[PDB]
Amino acid sequence: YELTQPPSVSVSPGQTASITCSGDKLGDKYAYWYQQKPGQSPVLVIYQDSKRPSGIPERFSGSNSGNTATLTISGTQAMDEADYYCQAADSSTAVVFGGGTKLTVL
Amino acid sequence: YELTQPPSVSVSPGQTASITCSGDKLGDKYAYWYQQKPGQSPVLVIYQDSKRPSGIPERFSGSNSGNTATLTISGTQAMDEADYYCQAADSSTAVVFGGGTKLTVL
Repeated sequence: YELTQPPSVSVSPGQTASITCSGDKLGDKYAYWYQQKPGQSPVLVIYQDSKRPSGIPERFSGSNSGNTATLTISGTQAMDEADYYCQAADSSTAVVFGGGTKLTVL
Repeated sequence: YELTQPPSVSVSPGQTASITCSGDKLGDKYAYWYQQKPGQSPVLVIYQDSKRPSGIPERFSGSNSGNTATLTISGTQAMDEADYYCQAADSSTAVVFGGGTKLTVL
């Protein structure tokens, strides 16, 4: 992992969860965020810093400034529990990866 | 209580720590960050989202977007161990406050 993420984030149902991702000059790369439930297909939730793919709710938002990219999830529910991974792209590349954050909804 | 921060963040010396601060439409306000060691004066480390007072190490940076403001400390030192509190100002309405994050180095 060349990108740093908190190992874990915990929130109560309905609270907003935020997950950070840091690296040197991360802001000059596009951040991508994946929701990964063990044994299931990864889901891209945010791309190019702040863009939501079709089918991803306005609940999910992202930004990338300076050395830190942040994914925010409002109105967290149980089905948001997963590992979240950031990656930074630019090309001519290559993708650098974060270590993952376990999100628990208590 | 108005803004939400993680209860704690733990890092090893030299590692990057980030602390989040969330609230509805927080991104439309100015975020301010205070470092507070018990029994000492609070120290303003970041103001107006990303601005750094003189005397504050360049290791400290911040940003604010959507519903989340983020304080980042690169190359964390034992001296940085403290409680960190976010606040948000409308420069027209009353400040709203976060509940504080304990940063432990080690």
